[PDB]
Amino acid sequence: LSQFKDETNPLSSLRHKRRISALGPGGLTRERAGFDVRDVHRTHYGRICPVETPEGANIGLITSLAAYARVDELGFIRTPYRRVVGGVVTDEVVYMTATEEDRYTIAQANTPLEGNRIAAERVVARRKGEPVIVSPEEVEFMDVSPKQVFSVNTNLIPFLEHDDANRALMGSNMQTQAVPLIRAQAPVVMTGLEERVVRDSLAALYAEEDGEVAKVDGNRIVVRYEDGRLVEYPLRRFYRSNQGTALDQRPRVVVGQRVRKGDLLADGPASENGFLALGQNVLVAIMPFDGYNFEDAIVISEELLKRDFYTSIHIERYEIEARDTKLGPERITRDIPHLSEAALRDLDEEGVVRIGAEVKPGDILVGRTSFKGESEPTPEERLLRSIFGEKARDVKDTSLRVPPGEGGIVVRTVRLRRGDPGVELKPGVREVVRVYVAQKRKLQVGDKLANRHGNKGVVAKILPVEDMPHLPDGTPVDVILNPLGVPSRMNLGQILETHLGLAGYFLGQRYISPIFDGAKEPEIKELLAQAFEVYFGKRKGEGFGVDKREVEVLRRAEKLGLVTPGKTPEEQLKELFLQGKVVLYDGRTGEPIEGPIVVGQMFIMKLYHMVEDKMHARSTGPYSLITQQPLGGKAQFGGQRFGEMEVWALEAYGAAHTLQEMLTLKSDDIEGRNAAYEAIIKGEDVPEPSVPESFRVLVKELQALALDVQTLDEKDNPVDIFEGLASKR
Amino acid sequence: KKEVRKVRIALASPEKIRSWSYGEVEKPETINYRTLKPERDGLFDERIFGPIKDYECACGKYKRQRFEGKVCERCGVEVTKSIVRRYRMGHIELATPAAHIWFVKDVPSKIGTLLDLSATELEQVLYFSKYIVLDPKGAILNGVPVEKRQLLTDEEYRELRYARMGAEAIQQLLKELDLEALEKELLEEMKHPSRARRAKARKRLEVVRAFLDSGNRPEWMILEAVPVLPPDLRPMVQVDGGRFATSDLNDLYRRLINRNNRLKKLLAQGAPEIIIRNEKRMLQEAVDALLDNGRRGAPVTNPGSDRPLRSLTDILSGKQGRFRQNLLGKRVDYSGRSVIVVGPQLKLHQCGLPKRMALELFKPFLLKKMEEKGIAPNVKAARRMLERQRDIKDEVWDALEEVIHGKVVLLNRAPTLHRLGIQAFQPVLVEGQSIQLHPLVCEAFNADFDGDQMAVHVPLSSFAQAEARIQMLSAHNLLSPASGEPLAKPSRDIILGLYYITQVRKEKKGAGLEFATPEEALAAHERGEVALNAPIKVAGRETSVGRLKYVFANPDEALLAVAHGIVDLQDVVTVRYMGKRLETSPGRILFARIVAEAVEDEKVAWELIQLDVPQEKNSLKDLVYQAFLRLGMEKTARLLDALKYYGFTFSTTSGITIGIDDAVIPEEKKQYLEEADRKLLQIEQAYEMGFLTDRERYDQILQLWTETTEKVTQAVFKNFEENYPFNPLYVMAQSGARGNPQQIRQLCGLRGLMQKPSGETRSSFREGLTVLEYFISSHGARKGGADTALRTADSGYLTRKLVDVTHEIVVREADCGTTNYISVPLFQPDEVTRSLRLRKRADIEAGLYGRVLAREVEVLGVRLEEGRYLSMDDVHLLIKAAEAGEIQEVPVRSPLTCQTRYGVCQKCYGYDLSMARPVSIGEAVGIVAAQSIGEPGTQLTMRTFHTGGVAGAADITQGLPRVIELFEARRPKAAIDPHQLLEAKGPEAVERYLVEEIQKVYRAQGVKLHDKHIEIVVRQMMKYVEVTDPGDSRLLEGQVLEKWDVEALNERLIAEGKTPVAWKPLLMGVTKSALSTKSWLSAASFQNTTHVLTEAAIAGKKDELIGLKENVILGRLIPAGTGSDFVRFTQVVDQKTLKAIEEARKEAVEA
Amino acid sequence: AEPGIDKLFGMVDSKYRLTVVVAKRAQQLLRHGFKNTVLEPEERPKMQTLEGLFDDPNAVTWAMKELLTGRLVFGENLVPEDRLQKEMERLYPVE
DNA sequence: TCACTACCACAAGCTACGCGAGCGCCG
RNA sequence: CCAGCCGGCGCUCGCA
DNA sequence: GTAGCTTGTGGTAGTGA
Ligand SMILES: [Zn+2]
Ligand SMILES: [Zn+2]
Repeated sequence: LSQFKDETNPLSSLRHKRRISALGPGGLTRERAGFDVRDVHRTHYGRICPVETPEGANIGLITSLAAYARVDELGFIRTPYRRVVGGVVTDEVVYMTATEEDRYTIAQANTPLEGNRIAAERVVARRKGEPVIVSPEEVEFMDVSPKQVFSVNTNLIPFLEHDDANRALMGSNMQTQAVPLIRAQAPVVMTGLEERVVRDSLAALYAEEDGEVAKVDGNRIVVRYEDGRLVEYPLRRFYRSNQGTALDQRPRVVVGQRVRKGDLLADGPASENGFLALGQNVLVAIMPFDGYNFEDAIVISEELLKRDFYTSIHIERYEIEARDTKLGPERITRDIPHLSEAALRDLDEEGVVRIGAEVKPGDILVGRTSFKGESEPTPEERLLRSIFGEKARDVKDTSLRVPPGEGGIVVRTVRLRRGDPGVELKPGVREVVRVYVAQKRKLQVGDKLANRHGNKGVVAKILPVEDMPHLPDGTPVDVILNPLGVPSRMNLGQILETHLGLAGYFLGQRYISPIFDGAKEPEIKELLAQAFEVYFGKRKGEGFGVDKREVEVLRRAEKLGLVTPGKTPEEQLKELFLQGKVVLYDGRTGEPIEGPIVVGQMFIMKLYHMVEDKMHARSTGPYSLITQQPLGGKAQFGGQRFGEMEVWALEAYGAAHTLQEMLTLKSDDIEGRNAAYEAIIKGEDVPEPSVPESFRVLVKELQALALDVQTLDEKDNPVDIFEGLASKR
Repeated sequence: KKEVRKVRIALASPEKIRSWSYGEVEKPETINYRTLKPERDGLFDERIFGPIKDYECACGKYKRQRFEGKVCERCGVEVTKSIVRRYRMGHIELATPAAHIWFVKDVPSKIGTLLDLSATELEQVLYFSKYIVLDPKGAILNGVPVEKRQLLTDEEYRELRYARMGAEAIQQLLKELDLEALEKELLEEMKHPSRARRAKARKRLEVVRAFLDSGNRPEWMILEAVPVLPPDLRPMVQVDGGRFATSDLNDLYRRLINRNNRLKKLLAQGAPEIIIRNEKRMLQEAVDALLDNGRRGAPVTNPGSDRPLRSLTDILSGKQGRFRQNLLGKRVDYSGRSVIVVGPQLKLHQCGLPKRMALELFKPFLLKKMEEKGIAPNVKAARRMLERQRDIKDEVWDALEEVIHGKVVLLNRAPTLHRLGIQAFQPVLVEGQSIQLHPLVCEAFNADFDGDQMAVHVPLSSFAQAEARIQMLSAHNLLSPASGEPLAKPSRDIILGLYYITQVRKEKKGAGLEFATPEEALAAHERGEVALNAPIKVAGRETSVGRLKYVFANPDEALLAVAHGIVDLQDVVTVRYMGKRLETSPGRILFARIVAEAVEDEKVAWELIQLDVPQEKNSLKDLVYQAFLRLGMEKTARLLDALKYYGFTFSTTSGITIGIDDAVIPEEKKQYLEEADRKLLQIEQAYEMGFLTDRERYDQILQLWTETTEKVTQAVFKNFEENYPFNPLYVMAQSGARGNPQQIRQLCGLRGLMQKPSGETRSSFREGLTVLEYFISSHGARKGGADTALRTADSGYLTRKLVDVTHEIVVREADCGTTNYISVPLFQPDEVTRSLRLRKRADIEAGLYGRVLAREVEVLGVRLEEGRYLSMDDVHLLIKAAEAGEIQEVPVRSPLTCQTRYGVCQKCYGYDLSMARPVSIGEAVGIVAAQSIGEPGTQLTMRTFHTGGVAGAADITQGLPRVIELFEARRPKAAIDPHQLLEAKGPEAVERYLVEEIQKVYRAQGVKLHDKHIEIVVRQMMKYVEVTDPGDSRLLEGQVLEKWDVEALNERLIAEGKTPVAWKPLLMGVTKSALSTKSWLSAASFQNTTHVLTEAAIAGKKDELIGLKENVILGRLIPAGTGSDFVRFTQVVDQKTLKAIEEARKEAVEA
Repeated sequence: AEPGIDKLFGMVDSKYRLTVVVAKRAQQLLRHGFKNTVLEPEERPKMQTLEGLFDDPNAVTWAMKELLTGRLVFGENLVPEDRLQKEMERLYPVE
């Protein structure tokens, strides 16, 4: 039941903190029984978010709870409902138990009201998980707010009302995987909780009571409250999240500043201005390019990387120990026994790497030296030493190196010596060493991003702003989405965001659309009309009117039926601008793209690059003791699984030797893999496969069981698998 | 160095135990803490299992490879690696016998069945309890003469003295049994008495023969010596700080030593019966522990984790058992994986790969290449140079860039459903992380770009490198092994761009449209266009003004105006081609020219290029198909790469983007939602006075919203058809590109009305979908993700069975000469009353495409020779002819009737190899059919019933369930019972029902696969039959049919004495067909892995290795593919070596 | 794609057989030295850092081009099993 | 007659449950 | 040439 | 949990030494 804190981002940490599970002591629920349980039951109202659960084998069982849902005395998640006597509503509320809930007639909050008086006779209400249209007279209790039925996690999506529940989970789940960006900006559109989140979570730091500002260090901020008190508030400089993420608090206030009780002091890891901010709002073009935004493929502007827009600071806590072998305690020293001084530069401090140094895959992070043999010296390695320089330090190199993939800059180091001040030093362990290194994993092409709605995609190309699409006004887009991945998936909620974000750019402002009660289509056209004044009004006064390009498309647009023919292009454009689409020039050819293309400020996010992101490529390496199948982990990547699903595929094809190759020389065949390596090194042709181990070990298992498994030849007679290790004496 | 052609499971003789065994484990002394060395002769002593060190020994007399096969005169140690240890077994001399629980507790207790005692409870009763027996003779009484084989207790046995018991009791029994004697005894009991007692004797008789026949006699069933698994096998490691992990077998292997040793001391100390047994219970129980845990209670490791220590069974059977481990194979050395990202420029022939990865991959190939150049002196040197990323010189990148040459690799997607789930490409090194995949394959491996992760390997052997770039190279795998249909079909992206350009536009027709005749209609109606009255695309039949104003000579001519902004590609113009005055749009012709560009044969291009209509997914499907056919593989390839780029670039500029206003709402809904809401009250006010009831009020409301939803579905698409032919959301759905059909509106109904949690069933997504309206639909999207979840499990599982059975099925042949053909029906009887109808286009295509005629046929006027392979063009011919009324069925060769015992001929199968020409001999069809079947099975789309009244729309969909009940003989929930069907109409009939009764599904899901595959399978279900008139072996028996074609063929033909082998055809489910197969190598793989061998040991089964499953596990080259004896031997020669051997000939003339 | 893949196709009665051929051929080309060819003069395989494919880039790619010509011959049992490995090391030098 | 059971039915017993991937920790 | 990473728990993805 | 494959044995009408 208890797990690592998904501290991707304080929010991620906060949800990982609110989710409910099924599996457990075992007396409660087992794993293979759940069709009726995993169902989103009718009482799950305002108590359980029916969106929060994880997609996969373990679904419905694991699920975080609703907004206000709270446990009373004995685990009964009550949910609030305002009281109402007659046709009169109350500012009073009651947390009702699921049981007591069915007892009454509850109504939605969408319900019109004069402050305390209902407004419609035939108004909606829900009896016991049953939709019933009742009169204002039989009304006994109402929902507090639409937010109460979803999780905090889920309550964060703008136009959730226009998106499908299924892709909503993807939106909700993907939020727990966000990553703290150096530059964090709260969503161009919010629902109104991002403040609350950071507040209720301990992201940002708040002011206790009214007061004034004293010291504003990059490490500490001291204040003098109005009650004559003053405190020094230390700031978490740079700490390693359990997920290996950055944890800092960025002051945003100046010295000597009269502050209000509970005003943002320093921005938490991911708060723009005490507002939850993860990812940034980007200008985006909802159009298809060559193929770079294929099915869920995406296209980025080199312009975004220039202004370190999407950069993630990631911290991996590699770790190594100085074991005490009876062959001789593994020593820690800058002595790397065999080859260069070139690789001993950065390892300044005796054994220690200097902080603030650039580390690439393959470099030694920490030097370690144990002893060569198991217990005896070596006869072939003995004569070789004497030749060049018999006097060579017998200690072996078992030094922590930069695992292939990527390394960054060592920022912090920790070393625990003999005289334990007060630490639980495991037995045999002489001493330990932790190294924290981070890298501006610059949003590269391999990375993936997604909006709060569910659209998921991997960056296909990093176009130079030079030729990527640009507005009639020099300003170029940041990203280009593939429309295709939109009609199929059901979430017009994002289309409304790009549009609304559109206004905000030339209107320079943010907004807050509650869940079901947020903004509306007409209202949006309003602002657009107004934003069109910013875009073109400015363009008109700036000395010029329209381009021959803006008209070619206008011709095509009128023919389209997007614009009512017969209007002055000035008017036509406005009408087309209100449609959420504007004209865009190719930038590569500068020829406009026949047909207006909607665009907008879409708030999108970067997604977790597990060490599963940083690729795994293996040639040769470790194998399993029992099964002689290859594996990795620390340094050696670790092989990939072939699975039968795949076997069969090859089985479909006539890949006989290709299949032979896999089962053997490539995985289990010992003398095959061995001699194989020797073969390719020679540029020769692989010998013929010997018996795989998983097989040999298998027979013996069988033989261990009374079962006797014997190999046979053409004419039913013995053959020998065990090359000669089965015969006695 | 030969090849193992047969595997054999047989019981083990005590001596054979001694045989595999090296020394005897006699004490539970693993390893003593102070010394990480094996304690004593314990379970880890190296004598008993193997050299604790490489080639090295104990004290150190001999230490290298020079003397690998000699032992040290002082302490005995021959050495290879430590493998020897993980190889060698051990044996424990048990005090008093005990027996394998596998045979004792197997449903048909293989021991209680054989020995007639209460097949079940009595076993339990004395085996783990107290009851003694008498050996040969015992002259004195108890009340009745010596019980030659009956049992007595120690009490009326103790009295006597002044015999053996437990498992020591049945030990004697088995020995004194003269199989023969009792064989004669049951043969009689079987046929004479009635079914009651005759029935038992019968099943009871299989076990016996089993022993005798095979020889391997049954006396070994009891245990007195236990084989010890090598050491290395069950781990004994150093976790951390001092922690140690050891395979649980050791916790039980110790539980066992203690008691046996405890017993040797107990029996040698004093013998108080009570406690003697108390421990024999614990003994025999610990026995079962390591063999099988759970079959009887479950032993736990002391307080820390109440987890049943994994037993031998659990190790062999299961989803991740041992067979599970092997049958599927698990970890390559040269592998890798990373995220995917599109490669537009990428040609099918190649694929983009991050250098950095490559680096590690072709490490060896590179290394060698290093020394080859001046970059590195020696190997070790080259490695050190690469040990770090900042040590790399730019020159290295050249060498690597060099070793890869044309060398190619394979790409695997997440779920590997079919052969295309993996393909070979020409890696073109690249910077960064992600991996560039070509897009049209996205459909092959069901994969979109939303985070998709896949794998990759390298054809090391030049032999293995060969096949890859050859038969695995994607470019050569265009068609679908499922449907002769291509699988490189343009996708949602390209196609979108391709449709844009070729669509024709129609605008306004307010004034005259009949230029068809008037010349004043040419002048006047031409000035009206110049004006504002007549548009450029008016609905005039002879030619709208668009054609009149502009006329183009040469092709180029026309395109020059477009760019000049005089004409748009979607305009109806008039242009002349190589020989015709044609009236068509700029886009339609452009498409034509491009066609001619990719491939030079300009004339053969337009032959299949109907540029009448806007290019849709099927028209392109039909063209790609064509191309591949007419022109040839590689040439049809240079094509795909072309369309790709253009449908890509065409998409960019098309300027299509979804807008909120784009999702346009019909003005219509308000009226119809009103005309329907008014009828709801006519039916609700129906409720007040009892014209109806409860059941009927519910059904009529269902039909109201079932007919009204289909009504709003036509309207949105009709409006887009007449008013907005070019809507991003519309044009998207119509093109193969992207969209949904039942789904959009169906989706709307779903959000508006979704069924309740159980199943008992106003807003759009454009307009606010109300609060509750969103929670109601949640129940379904909730059930949908769960249903599909179990569906993937059953699909791979189903398919797992497909392979379990059709693996062995391959094309090793010479036209199976048995010409017993199947007749393919063209007309279907009952869809209403009694009527005759022409089956569907598709279905029929699916039944006859690329097949083999059993006999000649003269239809409409052409002569269809016997044996010819009919192409789709021919398959169409018949249609037109049946339409005529000259033909009703079709004599066709098929596997169901192919002769070839194990395998099928090239004639019984057909056309479609990945290519279109006849299938090449040595093709693993058993698999290809299995995949092409199991890949579609997962998605498991919607199933339900939808019924209307007056408009009258009834929809019919069903789930995998049936598919299951089908492949597995079963008794459907409500359906035609096969067992009865066969009885009624016989084989050729059931055969036919199955197949057709299985096709209905996919037909109902949009999926399109050929019947071949299914046949394959079903024939496999009917490869066994029962008996009725004996010859060699007794009647009632289920066995291999063809194998009977063998014995019968010889009982009449060769050896005289016509002993009619009256048999009875037997039906078996896919499951049960695999379960019981000749080879057990395949059977041991699935099910318990218990019974499988249990049965195959008794009978020293000589598993003739034919088939892949069995031969794969061995890691032996596949009996097929390249291992097909047909081709596995083939020599190549240069004309220079020919005359050479010819001279080895000319020199033979002596003196 | 690959040159005249269709040409080659029709040349065989069975696909999987084709594979066997080339393979055992490029195996020969390597083993007994790489000068064991039959079409090097004028037109021949080629690479581009320089034009050195002429020596030993991809064997199978060569066997392709050769096989695309009517030079070689393939039969179930054309020349006595072991008598072939003896006469192939006698006339081709490369090492 | 005497008598042994013979043969239908229903409860009761084991085996599946896609493919791959990573991350912290547990003895 | 020797080691931590056996297994597993729990968690995320791709394919709707 | 869920369906389902198979065995095994006890419960309710026959029938011949
Ligand atoms: Zn010695
Ligand atoms: Zn046949």
